[PDB]
Amino acid sequence: SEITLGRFFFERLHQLQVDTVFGLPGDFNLALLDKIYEVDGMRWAGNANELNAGYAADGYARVNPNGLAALVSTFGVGENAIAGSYSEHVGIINLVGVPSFKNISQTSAFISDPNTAASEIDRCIRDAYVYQRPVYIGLPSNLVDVKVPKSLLDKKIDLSLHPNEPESQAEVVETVEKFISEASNPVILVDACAIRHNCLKEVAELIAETQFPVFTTPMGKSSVDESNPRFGGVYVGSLSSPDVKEAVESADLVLSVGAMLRNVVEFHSDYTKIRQATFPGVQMKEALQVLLKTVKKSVNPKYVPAPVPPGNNDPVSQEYLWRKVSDWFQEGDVIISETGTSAFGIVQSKFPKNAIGISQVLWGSIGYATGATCGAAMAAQEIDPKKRVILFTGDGSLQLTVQEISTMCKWDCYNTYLYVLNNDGIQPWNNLQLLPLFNAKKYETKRISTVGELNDLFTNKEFAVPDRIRMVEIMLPVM
Amino acid sequence: SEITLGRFFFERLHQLQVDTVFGLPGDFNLALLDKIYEVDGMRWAGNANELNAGYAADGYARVNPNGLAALVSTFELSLIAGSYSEHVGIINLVGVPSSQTSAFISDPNTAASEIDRCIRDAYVYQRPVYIGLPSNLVDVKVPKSLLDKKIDLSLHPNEPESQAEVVETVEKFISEASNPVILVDACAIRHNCLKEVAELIAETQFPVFTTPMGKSSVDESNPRFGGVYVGSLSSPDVKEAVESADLVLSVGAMLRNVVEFHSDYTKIRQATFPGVQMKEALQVLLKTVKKSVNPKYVPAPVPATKAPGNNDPVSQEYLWRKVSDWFQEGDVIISETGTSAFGIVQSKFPKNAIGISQVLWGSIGYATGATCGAAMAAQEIDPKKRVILFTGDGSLQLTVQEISTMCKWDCYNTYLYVLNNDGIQPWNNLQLLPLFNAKKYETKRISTVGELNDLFTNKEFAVPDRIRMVEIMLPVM
Repeated sequence: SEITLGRFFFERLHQLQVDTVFGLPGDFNLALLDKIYEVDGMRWAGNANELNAGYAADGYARVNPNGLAALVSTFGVGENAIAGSYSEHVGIINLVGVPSFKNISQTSAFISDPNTAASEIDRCIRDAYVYQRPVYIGLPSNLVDVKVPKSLLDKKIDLSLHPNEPESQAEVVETVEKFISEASNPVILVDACAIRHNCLKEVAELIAETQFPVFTTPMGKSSVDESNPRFGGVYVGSLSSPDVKEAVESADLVLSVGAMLRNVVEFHSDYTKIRQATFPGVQMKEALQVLLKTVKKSVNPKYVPAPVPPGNNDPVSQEYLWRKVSDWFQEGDVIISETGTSAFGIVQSKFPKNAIGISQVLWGSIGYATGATCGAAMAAQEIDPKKRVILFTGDGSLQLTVQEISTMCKWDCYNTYLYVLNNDGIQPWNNLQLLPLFNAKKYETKRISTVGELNDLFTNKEFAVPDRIRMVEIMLPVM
Repeated sequence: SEITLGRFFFERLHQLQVDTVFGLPGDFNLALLDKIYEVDGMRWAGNANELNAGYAADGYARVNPNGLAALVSTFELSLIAGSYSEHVGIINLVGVPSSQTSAFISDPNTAASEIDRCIRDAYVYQRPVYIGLPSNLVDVKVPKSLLDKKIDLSLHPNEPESQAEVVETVEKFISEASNPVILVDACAIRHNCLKEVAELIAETQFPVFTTPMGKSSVDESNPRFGGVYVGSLSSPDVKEAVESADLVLSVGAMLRNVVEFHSDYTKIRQATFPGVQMKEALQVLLKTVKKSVNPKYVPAPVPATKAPGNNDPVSQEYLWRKVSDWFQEGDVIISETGTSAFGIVQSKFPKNAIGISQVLWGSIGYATGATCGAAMAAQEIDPKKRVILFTGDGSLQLTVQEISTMCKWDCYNTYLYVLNNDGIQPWNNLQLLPLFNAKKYETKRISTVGELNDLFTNKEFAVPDRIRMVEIMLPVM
């Protein structure tokens, strides 16, 4: 009828669907790791080191329904994976084991008093979920085995947003709708925070009710079904295609949604911005819901919905890969991209419906995508066995966090595709040797030099089934 | 001629024989990494991540003549805690936007002097040293003539009184002592007190033992050497000889009548004499230590030194005893926390052997990381100098990328003995060297005594002409 404090933690993670814990086993948390095997459904990923585990945790959080992941660390050795998690808003629950970086984590919690310990853990899990940012939880070894009532688990953690103050909300939905009426050629622009703070149906509803052109950032790619006839591509300012650059920069009204950072309405998590006016406390989620109720009637200044944008033996070019990759993708696919050729190549690729984008371009922490893939893989397993997890990475980037491919093998992650873009770089490795070396129970490797080989692979129906873990090495020119 | 501040740093490292820089390239130090290729002889190791680079740097420092290694970081998280507690002089240069001693280089007048002071403190106190260098200052010109004035690395003399009081008191206990013993830990190796220890064994004829950490501090052929103390886990005969003693002369203990000689201080019973540095303390002790020895003292005998089916599987017992036959002078013997760290204890080390066994801090993956640094240091010192690693198959995985580093820099001096015991995810460990593309290599699995006995007697295998990995199969026990 009373449970250990250590167990309470893992039982809370289970309630919020976080059924994989990342980290490297270490002294002062070993007692805590025993608790995992008391909770039915939990598993210990067992990563090579902590840096890798943080990447893994991040990836896992981007695929978790609640946007949450659990990472265990230890004093000293145990602690950048969290520095780049914070700046890209991902709710990693950090539990540091301490004996018996307040900048790059939302709320610190030091569990000294076993009376308020449960409450302190709950406050941190809530803050992780709501604000979608990392959260440190200090737990001394002596306290991991302190009994607390099992009834504490029945009082489920409140994860509700504090309602927007009606006045500021009313003033924003009023003003925004005025600009919409004035707007000749409005556009919608969706960035990552739209994905993060769960505003994708809202964005879908907004595209329908306005019939405005919609574009995403690289970081906000997969926020919008790219088969939507209102989708007009990926804006990257100067580096955008001339036709996409035109459509966005021609607009007199931009409805920016979740912009991380003319008539510009920027919807943010904590606040809303209209031109140079800032309305602090106006959270986008509710703002957008209240907007959709009446947005239809605002958009009728006689607006006309605006229109929106190699030889089989020849070596596979960047251009040809990213266009033809579109044909192979399917609904629900986790598309992961590494900083480098992959991160900007994948931009031009067309994504399927309910696609999940994971491309650390903003923080650009080399090795992340391979690390992250391990987390996304394990999260997909727990969600939907048919859900495929595809990685595009340079051969170099792979090396830094290579051991997390062993983790994928250990947990029979038969949903993951490991596309390794080789371009002569570093120390060259026989990358196709990794899966058999790491002892994947079921696997397939394939080198691809020419267009013909690539076209076969994607049209191959048996290859498209996640029945085994695969690594496809794609040879590219030194350029 | 005026040179960049960034270059001055690497030129100073070169003077002190630190001809390899560890770290992962990052923004705010990229400008600094260009300077390395201006200095003739320097190379950028290029490690997989920073944690690994620190392990590498540590290993490198244990093989460097001056006990020094250079590590570059950027504004560094997962790092040096286990370097500090085991006294190793890692020079930490953190690249910042525009550990014993911290130095932030703000003023380009005292910058050179500040760098010199840090390099000196690393060397003298044998501990990590952070050096803040803002990006804007890495390209600040200074005279090349500054390099002609070599850094003073001379020790501050011990304050005579504390020194005199210690050598007095210690010698009183020695006179009273019935069965004294000597115990040598790592800091003896670190602060250059091995001839001192040799001199002390001669002049006293006392039994001498080392810690695991302090193994290779004493020539194990010395007839006064009585093995490796590990408290409760020591062999009963070694446990007896040390714990029976009424006086213990502990030398470099990192941490009855106990004299502990430490780097910054000396301890006699519960009395602490701060400022009494062991190096000079021991020199002053040796001058008069002979006459202090109890006249009644009979040199006490040294315990243990105790003692095979070719088809039978290789047992722990048999490996560590017969490994002794294969070892040679100058060999770097590295051991991982686990089966290796405590197994290697029983092994007999050759003359001028270098022991590297992080048992104290026990940071899993270290030994494989460290091996990469020791390897590169041995290359620069003596091409005949062999670097041997014993690690569990699991430990290897954590810092595996540093074997690719060994391959990249053609570390043909390193032997990678991988003790397999059925484990974690089992790997085909022998596949690593060919996957990492070692230009010259040899792999060998060893299941039975016969295969092992062949390997050690094999004359061509014993030459460091290629990088090797020997997988040794063991029972779960």
